[PDB]
Amino acid sequence: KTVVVTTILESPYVMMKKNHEMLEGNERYEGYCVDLAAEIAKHCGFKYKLTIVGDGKYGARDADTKIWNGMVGELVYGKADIAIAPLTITLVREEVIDFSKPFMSLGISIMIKKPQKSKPGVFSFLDPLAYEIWMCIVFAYIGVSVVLFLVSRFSPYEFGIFNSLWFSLGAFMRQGCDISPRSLSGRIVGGVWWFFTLIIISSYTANLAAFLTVERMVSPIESAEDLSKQTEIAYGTLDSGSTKEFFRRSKIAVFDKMWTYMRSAEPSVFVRTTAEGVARVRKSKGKYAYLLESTMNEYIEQRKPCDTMKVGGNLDSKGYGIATPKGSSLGTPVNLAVLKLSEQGVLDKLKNKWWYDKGECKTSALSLSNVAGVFYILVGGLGLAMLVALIEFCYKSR
Amino acid sequence: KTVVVTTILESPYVMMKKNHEMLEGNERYEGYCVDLAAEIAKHCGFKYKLTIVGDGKYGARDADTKIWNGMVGELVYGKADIAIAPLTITLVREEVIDFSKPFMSLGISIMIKKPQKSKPGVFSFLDPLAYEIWMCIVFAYIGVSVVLFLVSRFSPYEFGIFNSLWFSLGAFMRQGCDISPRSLSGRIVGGVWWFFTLIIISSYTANLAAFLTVERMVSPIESAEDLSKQTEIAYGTLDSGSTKEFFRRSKIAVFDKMWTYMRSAEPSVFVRTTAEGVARVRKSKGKYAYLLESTMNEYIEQRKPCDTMKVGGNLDSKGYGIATPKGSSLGTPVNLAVLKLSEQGVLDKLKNKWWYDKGECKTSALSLSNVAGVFYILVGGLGLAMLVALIEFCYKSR
Amino acid sequence: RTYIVTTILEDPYVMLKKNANQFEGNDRYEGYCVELAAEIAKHVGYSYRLEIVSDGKYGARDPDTKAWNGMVGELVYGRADVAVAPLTITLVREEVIDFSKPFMSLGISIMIKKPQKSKPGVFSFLDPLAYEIWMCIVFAYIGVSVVLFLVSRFSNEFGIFNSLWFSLGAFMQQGCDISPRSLSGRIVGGVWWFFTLIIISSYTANLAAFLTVERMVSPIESAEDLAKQTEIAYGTLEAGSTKEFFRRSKIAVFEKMWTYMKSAEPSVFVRTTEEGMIRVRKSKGKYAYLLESTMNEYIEQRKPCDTMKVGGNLDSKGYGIATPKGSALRGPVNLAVLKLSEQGVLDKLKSKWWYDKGECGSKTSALSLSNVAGVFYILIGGLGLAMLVALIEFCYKSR
Amino acid sequence: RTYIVTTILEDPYVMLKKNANQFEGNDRYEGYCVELAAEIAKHVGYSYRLEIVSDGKYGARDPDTKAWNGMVGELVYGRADVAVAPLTITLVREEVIDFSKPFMSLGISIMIKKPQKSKPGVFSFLDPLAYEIWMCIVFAYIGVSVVLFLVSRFSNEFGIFNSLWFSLGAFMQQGCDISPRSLSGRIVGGVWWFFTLIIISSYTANLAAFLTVERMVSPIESAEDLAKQTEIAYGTLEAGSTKEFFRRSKIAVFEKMWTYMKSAEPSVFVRTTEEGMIRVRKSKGKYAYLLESTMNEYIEQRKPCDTMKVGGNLDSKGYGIATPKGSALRGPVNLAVLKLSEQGVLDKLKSKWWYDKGECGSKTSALSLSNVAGVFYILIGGLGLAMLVALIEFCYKSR
Amino acid sequence: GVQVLLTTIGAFAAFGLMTIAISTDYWLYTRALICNGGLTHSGLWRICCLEGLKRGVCVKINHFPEDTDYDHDSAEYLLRVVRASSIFPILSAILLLLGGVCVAASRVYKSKRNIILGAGILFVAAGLSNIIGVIVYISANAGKNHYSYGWSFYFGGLSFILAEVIGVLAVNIYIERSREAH
Amino acid sequence: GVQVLLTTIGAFAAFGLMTIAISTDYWLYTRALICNGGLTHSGLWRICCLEGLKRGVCVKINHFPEDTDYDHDSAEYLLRVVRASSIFPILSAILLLLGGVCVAASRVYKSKRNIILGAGILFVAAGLSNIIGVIVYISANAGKNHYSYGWSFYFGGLSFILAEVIGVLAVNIYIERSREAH
Ligand SMILES: O=C1Cc2cc(-c3c(-c4ccc(F)cc4)nn4c(N5CCC(O)CC5)nccc34)ccc2N1
Ligand SMILES: O=C1Cc2cc(-c3c(-c4ccc(F)cc4)nn4c(N5CCC(O)CC5)nccc34)ccc2N1
Ligand SMILES: N[C@@H](CCC(=O)O)C(=O)O
Ligand SMILES: N[C@@H](CCC(=O)O)C(=O)O
Repeated sequence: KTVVVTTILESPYVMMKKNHEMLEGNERYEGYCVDLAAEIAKHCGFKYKLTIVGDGKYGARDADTKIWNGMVGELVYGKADIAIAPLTITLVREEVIDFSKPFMSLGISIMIKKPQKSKPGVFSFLDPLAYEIWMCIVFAYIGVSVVLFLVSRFSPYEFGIFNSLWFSLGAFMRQGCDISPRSLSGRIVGGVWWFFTLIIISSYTANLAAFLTVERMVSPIESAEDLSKQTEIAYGTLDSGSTKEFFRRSKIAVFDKMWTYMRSAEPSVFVRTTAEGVARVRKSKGKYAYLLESTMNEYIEQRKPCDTMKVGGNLDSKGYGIATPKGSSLGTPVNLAVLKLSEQGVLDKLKNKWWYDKGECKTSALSLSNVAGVFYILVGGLGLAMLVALIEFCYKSR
Repeated sequence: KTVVVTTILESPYVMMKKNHEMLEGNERYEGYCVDLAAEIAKHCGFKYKLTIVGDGKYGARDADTKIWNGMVGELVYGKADIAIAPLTITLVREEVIDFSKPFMSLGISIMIKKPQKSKPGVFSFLDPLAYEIWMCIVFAYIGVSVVLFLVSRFSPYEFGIFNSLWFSLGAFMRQGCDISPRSLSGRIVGGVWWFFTLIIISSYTANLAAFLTVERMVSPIESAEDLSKQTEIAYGTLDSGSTKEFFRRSKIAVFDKMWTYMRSAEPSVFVRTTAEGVARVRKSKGKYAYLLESTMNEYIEQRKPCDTMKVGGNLDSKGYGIATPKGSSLGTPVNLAVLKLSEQGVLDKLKNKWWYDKGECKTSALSLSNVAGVFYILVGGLGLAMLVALIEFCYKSR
Repeated sequence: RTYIVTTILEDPYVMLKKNANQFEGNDRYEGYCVELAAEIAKHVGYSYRLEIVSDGKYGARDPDTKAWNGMVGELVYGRADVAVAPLTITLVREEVIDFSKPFMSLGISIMIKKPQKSKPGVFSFLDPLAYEIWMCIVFAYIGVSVVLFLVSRFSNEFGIFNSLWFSLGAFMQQGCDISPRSLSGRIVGGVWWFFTLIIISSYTANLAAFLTVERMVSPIESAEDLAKQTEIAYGTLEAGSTKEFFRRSKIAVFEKMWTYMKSAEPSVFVRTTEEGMIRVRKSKGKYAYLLESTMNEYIEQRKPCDTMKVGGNLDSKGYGIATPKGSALRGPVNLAVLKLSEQGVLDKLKSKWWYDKGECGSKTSALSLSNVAGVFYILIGGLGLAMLVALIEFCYKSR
Repeated sequence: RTYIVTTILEDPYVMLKKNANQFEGNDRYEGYCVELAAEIAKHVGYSYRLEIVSDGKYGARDPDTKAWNGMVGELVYGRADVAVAPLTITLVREEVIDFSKPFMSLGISIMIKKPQKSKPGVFSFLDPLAYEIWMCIVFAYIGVSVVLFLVSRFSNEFGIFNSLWFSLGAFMQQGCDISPRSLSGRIVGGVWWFFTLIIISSYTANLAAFLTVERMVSPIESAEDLAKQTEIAYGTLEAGSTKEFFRRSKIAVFEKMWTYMKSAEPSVFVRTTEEGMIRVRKSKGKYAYLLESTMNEYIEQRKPCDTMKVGGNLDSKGYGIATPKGSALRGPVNLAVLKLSEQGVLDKLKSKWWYDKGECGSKTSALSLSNVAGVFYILIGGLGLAMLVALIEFCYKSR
Repeated sequence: GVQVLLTTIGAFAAFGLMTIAISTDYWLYTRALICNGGLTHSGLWRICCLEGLKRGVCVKINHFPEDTDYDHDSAEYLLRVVRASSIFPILSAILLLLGGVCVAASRVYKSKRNIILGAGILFVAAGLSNIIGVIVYISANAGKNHYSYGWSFYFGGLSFILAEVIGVLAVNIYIERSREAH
Repeated sequence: GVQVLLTTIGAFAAFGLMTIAISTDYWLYTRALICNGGLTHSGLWRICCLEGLKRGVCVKINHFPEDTDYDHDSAEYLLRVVRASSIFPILSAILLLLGGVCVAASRVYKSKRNIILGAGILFVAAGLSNIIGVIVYISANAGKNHYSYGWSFYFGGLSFILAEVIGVLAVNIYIERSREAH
C-alpha cells in the first residue's frame, strides 16, 4: 500500500528537522521535495514512506560494469518505486526510466569565493568623466592657448605661448591670473573658455561623491571561457551527476577542454557531495570553483555566511523531473499531478517559501585613502618643480 | 424568520450596484455595512432583508414633539429590529435603545476645498538659511569690515571703511577685489572671512534645488479655533445627526460659539445629506466648510476627483455601533459577533478593501517665475545706482 | 510515408518566406519550428509534410459542444499526426494528447507601447535652466554693463567694452582686471555679484539633480498594477492557454483579471497576437496585451521595437511537441528533443532567431562625450570667430 | 455601602503617591483610573473602596482548571464588584462579565530601545571630510608654500609670507594679488590649483549628500520584520490579552509569532510590563516587547525616554469598565462613561497624564544656526587674534 | 553730427517697435480652451483664436480673475495688476519718446549739454522697464502644453537693444561735448 | 651667526624626533584580535598589546600578507611594500642628517655658499618624504572600530614642521650670503 519514496539530503529540498532524535516517522524530514511528495500522494491518493539512499548519490552508470547507482539503480532494480527528488533529467536516464514534466527549471552555473570589495583606486577622481572627454579637454586647452597666442601676436592692441597656457590653465581651475586680454579677439576666446570651464567643472562636481566612495566587486572570471583560459584556478564537479556526464558526453570545444582538464587535473577536482564543494571553495582563498545547478547557488547566496557568489550565466538549461520505473501505473498520474500543481501555483509558493523566505543577506565622510592620489600628485609636482629650478640654476651658472 | 435590517446609502458603507435595475433581492446593495450584516447573521444564524429608510435620516429627536426620526424612530417604534449601519453612538440614543461594542472608530473632522498649490514666492532664495543666520551674516560682515578698518589704520605696513566693506563683500561672493591686505593682522581677518564664506556658500548651494521648486499647500484654517475666528468662511453640518446634537448639547466655549453661529448663520448652513455638503464645498470656491465624521473624509480624499481635503485633527472621538431595540434577544449575540469579528481581523480587512483598495490619487528645469525676484532686485539696484550718480553729479556741480 | 505536421503562422516560430507565392510546400515556410522539425526528422529518420491549421487558433475546447478546435483539434481527430508548433502544455490538453518534454520555457508577460525616450541632445547642459532664463540673463548682462559704463563715465577705465568684460568675468566667477571705485559702480557690481551667485548656485544644484535621476518609472510594474487601473484595458488571445489559465485561476488578482476580461466592453480579447500588438501600438497607451514572454521579447527586439515588456512573468511553463494519444511516435520524439537540448541545438536556434537579427540594440555612470559636445562646438565657433575678428582688426590697423 | 474596586498597579492608570507609606487608603493612589472612578461615582452617586489584585496579573483562564485569575478572577468570584482598571475587551471575558463601553482605544505595539541619535555638533561642517584630510591639507599647504618661496627666491615678491597668502587664497578660490612668473613657481601653482579643485569639489558634493540624508531607517518597521529576524527576541506579558490574541490568531505572521514565543528559550514572557521595559532597556537591542500603544507612548515620553515605538498597531481594541454578570451597576456605568466622552473629560485626563509631564520634547528644512555656529566662533577667534597681533605690531613699530 | 541723427532715428525706431508690440496681438502662440484646446495667437491685451469656430473673432482677457478670483493681496495679485496694466512697456515707450524729444531739442540749445545726458538716462531706464515688463509677462503666463512666441515679442526685444545702444551713443556725445568744452 | 646655530640645533632635534618615532612603537592605540579585541599600542614596526593576557609581550607585523596574501602587483601591493619598508620616514631622517652635516661643514668652508642651499633643499625634501610617509601609513591602516594616535605620530609631525622652518632659515642664510657677496 505504502509507496517507496527515494530522496537525498540536498538542501533545501530535503533536510532533517532540528532535534530530530525525538522525531519519528516521515515527520523527521522537512524541505521542498517532502512537501511535493505529500501533495503528489494526496492527488494520486497513495501512501508513501520517505527513504534515503545509502550510497548518497543521485545516480549514474559505470561505463565498464554497465551498472546503475543511486536513485536510478534503485528504481530500475526494484528497491523502490518513485523518486520525488531533485533529480535531473537527461537522455541516458530516460532510456531506462520514465520521467515526468519538470517541476522546476535550472541550469549549470559556477560558484566562487566572494572577493573582497575593491576599494576605490588611485586616480578615482577621473572617473566621472570619460577618458575621451579628458583627451578633448587637453586638445581644447592646447588649441585655446595657441589661438590666443596667434591672435595676440598678429593683431595686438604680453600674451606669449607660456603666458597664454598659464591664463587658460588658471581659467580652467577658477583662478584668475594677473593678466587679462585687452583685444576683442582675445576676449572672445577668453569668454568661450570661461563658459566651457563653467559647464565642465559644474558637470564634474555634480557627480563626484558617487565615484569616490563606491567599491566595485569584480571577479577574475566573468564567464566560462575566462575560466577555461585560466589554468591556475581549479574547477570541479560532483563525481556522479548529470553535470559530470554532460561534460563527458559533450561535443563543444569548450566543454571538451574542461573535460580533459578535469580528467587530468590532479588532485581529483571532483567531490562526493555538494557541501564538500561548498567548503572547498570557502576554504581555498578563491583558488577553487565549483560547477553545480543554479538552484543550490541561489539558496546558498541567499543564506549566511554569504561568503560565496554565483558568476556568469547558465551554461545549459534543464529541469528537475520526478521519476518512476518503466511500466509503472504511477507514472501516468504523477504527470497530471505535476501539471495540476503548476497550474494552481503551488510550486511557485513552495519555491518562494524555501528560497526567498530564507534570505539572510549611507553617507560616509571621505577617508584619506580616497584622495591620497591627489596628494601623491601634489608632492610629485613639488619635487619636479625643485628639480627644474636646480636645472635652471645650473644652466644660468654656466 | 427574516430580520428587518435598516440602513442608509452613505458610501462606502451602503451603495447600490451598477445597473441595479436588473438586480433583485439583497444583492442590489454592496458596501461595508452589507457585508458586516452578512457575517453577523451568519454567526447568529438568522436571516435578514436589507431595507432603506424613507426619511433618509440617521436619527434624531424633536425637542418639541419628543418624537424619534430615522433609524432610531424605526427601531423604537417597531418598524424594524436591527441596524447594521454607520450609526453613531451617543448618550441620548443609548437611553432608548441598546448599542453594541463599536465596530469602527472615528471622530469629527473638517472638510474644505483643496487650495491651489502655492507657487514658490519671491525671495525664495533666502529659504535654505534661517533668518537668524542671515542676521548673523550681516553682523559678521559689518564686524569684519570694521576690524579690518581699525587694524589697517592703527597698525599699517588703502583700507578705509568703504574699501574694507568692498573687500569683504567681494570675498563673500567669490569675487576677488583689486586690493589685498599686506599686514599679518589684516591677512588673518581675510583668511577667516574666506573660510567663513567657503563654508556658508557651500552649505547654501548644497540644498538650493529643493527650496526653489517646492510648492507648499497651506490652508487658511489649520484647526477649529482658526475656523471660529474666521466668520467670513461658513461651516455647517448634517441637519439630523450626532454632530448637530453634539454641538447643541456641548458646554465648551468653542463649540457653544459654533452653535450660536450655526443657529444664527443665515442662510441655513445645515444640509440634508452628506453628498450635499460635498457638492457645496466643491461648488463654493473655498468659502464653505463641512463638519463630518472622519471615515467619510478618508474615503473621499482617497477617491477622485480629489478636489477636497481634510484639515486639522479630530475634535471628538467616537465609534459606530450596531443597534437593537430594548429587550431584544439579538442584542446579546450581536455583541459577541462583533467581538469575534474584531478578534479574527475581519473588520480590518473590510476597512482596507473598501477604503485603501479604492485609492485613486521629478526634476524640472527652473522657470523664470522661480528666479524673477533676483531680476527685480538687480533692476532695482541699477535704478538706485543711477539715482545715486545723479545726486552726486548735482552735489559736485554746486 | 509522409507524416502530417500541423502548425500555425506566428513569427518567428513559423513564417512565410519573402516571395512566398513563387515558392510552394515546406520550402515556402521558415522559422524556429521548421529547423526543429527538420532536426527531429533527421534524428528519427522519417519524412514530413507541413500543413497549417485552418482556424488559426492554437487550440481549446468548446464547453458546450465539448469539441477541440485548432491544432489540438486536428491532432485529436486524426487530421494531423504531429504538432511541432508552440503548444503550451496544460493539464486539460495533456489528458487527450501525448505531449513531449518541453523544448522552451516562458511565462505570462505584459506588453506596453514604448513611451517617449526623451533622448538628450548635445545642448543638454542648458536643460537645468529654461532658455528664457538664459536669454534674460544675456539681456540683464547688457543692461548692467551699460548702466556701469554710464554711472562710471559721466562726471576711469570703465568704458563700455571694459564694462562688458567686467560683468562677463563676474558672471563666470573668473575675477576682474579692474574693479569699480565709485559708489554707483560698486552698487552695480555688488548687485551683479549677488545675481551671479544665486543663478550659478541654482544651475549647479539643478544639474546635480538632473545627473542623479533617470526615467525608469514604469506605468504598472506589476500584475496588480493592471488590476488597479482602468484607463488601460488588459486582455488576452481567445483560444489561447492564457485565457484558460485566467479562467481557472484561484487567486484574487487572477480572479479580478478574469472578471474584468470577461466583462470588458468592447471585447478586449483579440483574434491573433498581431491584433493585440497593433492594438497596443495604436491604443495611445490604452491596451495592455498579455501574452508569452518569447513573443514579447521578439517583438520588443524587432523594428520599430517600440514596445516594452513590464514586470516579471506571472507563472512558468513551456512549449512542447504533441502527438495523438496512443501514437507510436511519442517515444522517440522525447528522446530527440533531449538530444537537442543536450547538444546545444535549441540554444543556437533561439539565439539565431531572437538575437542575430538585432534590429535595435536598445549604478552611477561617467559622462559621455555626447552629453557635453555642444559646448565643444561652441568653443570651436568662438575660436573661429576670434580668428576672423583678428583678421578684420589686422586689415583695419593696416589701413 | 462601599463598593469594592479591584485595580492594578500600572503607571499612569494607577500609581503610588510619593511618600505612600505615610498615606493610606484611596488617598494613597493616584492615576488616570483614579479620577475616572471618582467621576463615575460622582455621576452615579455612590462611594467606593479601592483595592489591588494580589496576583498582579490582569486576568486570564487556566485551560486545565478552567478558573479565572487576576482582576477578572476577583470580579467573577464575587471578590470585587467593579474593575476600573485597563481591562482589554475580548470575546472570552465578555461571556462571563459585563463590560462597559470603551473609554480608550489602543492596539498591539512594538517597543525598541532608542538607538544612538548621533546628534550633530557645532563643528558639523567638517563632517564631510575626515580630520585627517584637514590636517594633511594644512601640512601640504605649508609644504607647497615653502617650496614656492624656495624655487622663486634662490637665483620677486614671492617671499614666505606672500607664498602662504597666495596658497591660501588659491585654496579658498579668492584669487591672488600676485601670480608666479617662473616655470617652477607656475608648476607649483598649477598643482596646488588642481589639488584645491579636487578637494573643494569633493567637500561640496559630500556636503550635499550629507544635508540630503537623515537617519530614519528602523530596525524592523513591520510585524513580519520581527518574525524574519532572530537576533532580537520578541515576547509578551503572561496573563495579558495580547498573549491570547497571539494564541488564537489565524494569520501566518501571528501563527509564526506564537510558535516562536511558545518555543522561546529562555522564556520571552515577562512577569510585568516594567519587566519587559527593563529587558529591552538592558537587552542591548536584543528584546522587542509587544504591548499596548498607551503604555508604549507613556514610556517613550517619560525620562530617560530612551525607548521608541515602531510600526503601526497590529490590531485595534480598547479598554473598558467591567462588572459581574447580572450586576445592577452595568446600566448606569455605560451612561456615565458616555457622558465623560461627550463632555471632553476623558480627553482632558488623557492629555494631562500623557503630555503635561513632558519629560523630553523629542520635507527639506532650512539650516539652523546650531549647524553652523562653529564657523562663527572661529571667525570671532580670528578677529580677536587679529586685534591682538595689531597691538603687538603697534608696540614693535613704536619701539 | 551724424551720431546725433543716428541717435534720433534709433530712438524713433525703438519707439515704433515698442508701440507696435504693445498694440499688436501676436505675442504668444498657444492652445487654450477659449475657442471651439485650439490654436491661438495671443497678445498683451486681447487673445485671438485661429483655425477654429471663430476663425478670427477675439476679445480681451480677464487678467486679474483668471477665473480664479482668490488670494487677494498676497504678492500674486500685484503681479496680476502689473501684467494687466502693462505699465512697464508703456513706461519704456514714454521714456523713449521723451529721450528722443530731448535729443531733438539738443539741436535747438547746443549750450545746454545735459539734455542728451537726460536722454541717455531715459533710454537706459526704458531698457530696464522693458526687461521688467517681459519678466512679469513671462511669469504671469505660468498660471504644461506647448507654447511659442511671436514677432511682437522680438519687436520689444529689439526696442530694448536699440535703447541700450542709443544710451551708449548719447553718453558718448555728452563726453565729446564736455571734452570740447574743456 | 645665531641663525646658523639655530639651524643646526633644529636639524638635530628634528632628526632625533624622527628617529625616535621610527624606533618607538606608540603610534596607534587600537583594539585588535592579536592579543587575548583588546587594547593595543601599535607602531611602525611592531604591535604591542596591553591590559591583556600578554600584558607587555609583543611582536612584529606581517604587513605584506595581512593574512590575505592575494592580489599581487595590483597597485595595492606597492603600498604594502612601501608601508613595511617605511622607506620614506627613513629617507626623511637621512636627508635631515645630511642637511645638518652640510650646515656644519658650511662653517668650515664659508666661501662655498651653496652648501647651505643644498642643506635647505634636503630639509624640504625631508618634509615631503615625511608627509608621504604619514599618508601611506594612514592609507594602509584602513585595511570600523575606534582608533587613536600616539606621541610618536606627533614627534614625526614636529620633525616635519622643524624641517620646513629650517629650510626657510637656510634659504634666508643663502640669500644673505649672496647679497653680502654682491
Ligand atoms: O518687451 C520685450 C520683449 C522682450 C523679449 C526678449 C526675448 C528674446 C529676444 C527678443 C528680441 C531679439 F531680437 C532676440 C531675442 N528672446 N527671449 C526668450 N527666449 C529666446 C527664444 C525663445 O523661444 C525661448 C527663450 N525668453 C524670454 C525673453 C526673450 C528680450 C527683451 C524683451 N523686451
Ligand atoms: O612622520 C609624520 C607623522 C605625522 C603626523 C601628522 C599629523 C598630525 C600632527 C602632528 C604633529 C603636530 F604637532 C600636530 C599634528 N595630526 N594629524 C592628523 N589628525 C590630527 C589629530 C588626529 O587625532 C586626527 C586628525 N591626521 C593625519 C596626520 C596628522 C603630520 C605630519 C606627520 N609626519
Ligand atoms: N540531481 C542531479 C545532480 C547533479 C549535480 O549536482 O551536478 C543529477 O542527478 O545529476
Ligand atoms: N451616523 C451618524 C451621522 C451623523 C453625521 O454625519 O454628522 C449619526 O447617527 O449621527
